[PDB]
Amino acid sequence: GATLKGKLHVPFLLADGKCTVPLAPEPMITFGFRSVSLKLHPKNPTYLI
Amino acid sequence: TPVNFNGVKITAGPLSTAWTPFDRKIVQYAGEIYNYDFPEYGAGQPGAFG
Repeated sequence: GATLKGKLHVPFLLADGKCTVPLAPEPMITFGFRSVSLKLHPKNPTYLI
Repeated sequence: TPVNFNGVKITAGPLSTAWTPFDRKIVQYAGEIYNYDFPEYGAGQPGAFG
């Protein structure tokens, strides 16, 4: 028969907040005519965009 | 430099080739030698040897 007897809430949902994220050690930049050569030393796999 | 035994003198003259496997500047680590052009003292850069 019909069995739906009620609803009950689900806790611990995703909520917005602030999370600490690391900074990779600053690039070493060298300049040239219409050229920028930056040396990078990741501590973790890091994106360059 | 000579050497003298029992009357005979032996003299090892200069080698016909002055080749050496080690370059001008090398690195020793863990009992092994490396041909590495390391920076001179005070000029080492971050993220590299020295």
